[PDB]
Amino acid sequence: PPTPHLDAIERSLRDTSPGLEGSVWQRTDGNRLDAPDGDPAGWLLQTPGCWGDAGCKDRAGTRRLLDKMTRNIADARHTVDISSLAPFPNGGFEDAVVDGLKASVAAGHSPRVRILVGAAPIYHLNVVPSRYRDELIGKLGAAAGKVTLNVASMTTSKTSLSWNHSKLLVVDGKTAITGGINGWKDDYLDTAHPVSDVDMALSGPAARSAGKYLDTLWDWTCRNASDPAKVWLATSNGASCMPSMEQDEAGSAPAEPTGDVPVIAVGGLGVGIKESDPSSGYHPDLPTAPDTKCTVGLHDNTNADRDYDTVNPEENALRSLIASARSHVEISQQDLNATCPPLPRYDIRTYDTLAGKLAAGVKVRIVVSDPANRGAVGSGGYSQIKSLDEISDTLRTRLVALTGDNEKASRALCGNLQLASFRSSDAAKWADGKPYALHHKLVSVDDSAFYIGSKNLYPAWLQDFGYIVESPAAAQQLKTELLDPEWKYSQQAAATPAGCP
Repeated sequence: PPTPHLDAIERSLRDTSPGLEGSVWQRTDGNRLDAPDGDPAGWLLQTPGCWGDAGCKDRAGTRRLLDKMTRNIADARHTVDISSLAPFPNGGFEDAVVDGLKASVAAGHSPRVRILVGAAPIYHLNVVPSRYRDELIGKLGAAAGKVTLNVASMTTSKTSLSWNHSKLLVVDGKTAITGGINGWKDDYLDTAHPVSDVDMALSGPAARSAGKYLDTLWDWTCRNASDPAKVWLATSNGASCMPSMEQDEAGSAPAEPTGDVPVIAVGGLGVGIKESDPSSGYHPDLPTAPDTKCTVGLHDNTNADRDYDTVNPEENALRSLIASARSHVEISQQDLNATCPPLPRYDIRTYDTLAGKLAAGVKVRIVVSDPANRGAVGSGGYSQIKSLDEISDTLRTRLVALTGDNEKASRALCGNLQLASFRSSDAAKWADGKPYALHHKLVSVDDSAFYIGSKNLYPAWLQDFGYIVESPAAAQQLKTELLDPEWKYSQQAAATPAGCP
């Protein structure tokens, strides 16, 4: 069955980073979207999943998420590989890990466990790796002597603002859960104003791809533990740091197919792990478009650095996913624009690809976190814009640059764009008066191909990871479960860009 969206994306990754095929990106067949029996859309792990209700009484999404995480871990025989953005998983996120690990030990296993979080240079960790190690050992009680732990927090570049941001849970290199969800109880669980977010669950060869990606990060992390400014590392009971846990677990038993879903696994190494793919022939025309609102102080890796692309194929994967849309594109993000300075405010090539689609009559929908959510990351900050015009004005600019004339630019912008801030009910905010925070990193195209993972469309130079799936049947579920309901409530917060009918 054909895959015209994946083929275009694959063409662009082999051109961008051929040397990273098999570790930072990889196409595979034979995957399964891992739904529980009698819950066919249950691969889609949305949270809170309480559409239509400003009081959010029944969080069926959250419940399904925590359950799936517990069960995947409960099935572990050898390896459990976790990555996130610091702080370390707490609350129910942490209980899911501890309970799943106790179940695994009770079935007679001795699992190896790696937990990796990235930390911003400015971010003071309350619970450091050794304390988090000891906490887990304590909750594990007697199970503990059977579990080998590597726990690490890491920053790859203080100067270039790079650290881990991927959110992965890989068990035995065969199941994988990823998406936008950090394991932060106050934002997601214990609150009357829960963050809305989505992960997906999968099994199959694409989970081994995720393991390879985590191995790459752990190779760097184990080596750089000689620099405590970069890596804090705690292991259990004399255990070595385990750079290649996933490779060691895969041995060579070519991954078994579990279904019929084709997938591209695609991540990025941010700054400070590898400078380029020396193997790569990539040589793009970079755009040249100053921003009127903001002039960046830092060297701009998003807009103006060839080598950065070659070690961050996810950037091109996303640009060319959007470029492959023939009919419509839906984007659901925290932000399309970044805080400038220190970062560039937007990705020029992404805005151009969008402008190009607008011009060609492709329907584009952008839904972002409500600007009311502006604030510090990790402390309720879920917006980086003051107004939605910051998105529609940039698009106008690029449309004008692209079409030459300001009238055509207006046809395309007013006829083909839906732009709105997110809501999940008829209320404008949560029943407790807090605005809806959106943390999706989702892009869907033509009701066939979609991306879920941890990579934001706004400029950021982090280690990230995600999956692009091509399957009409899956897209249809995504449409029904998430995108249609999102639009039903968010259309009431639709923006009319300046200059439109």
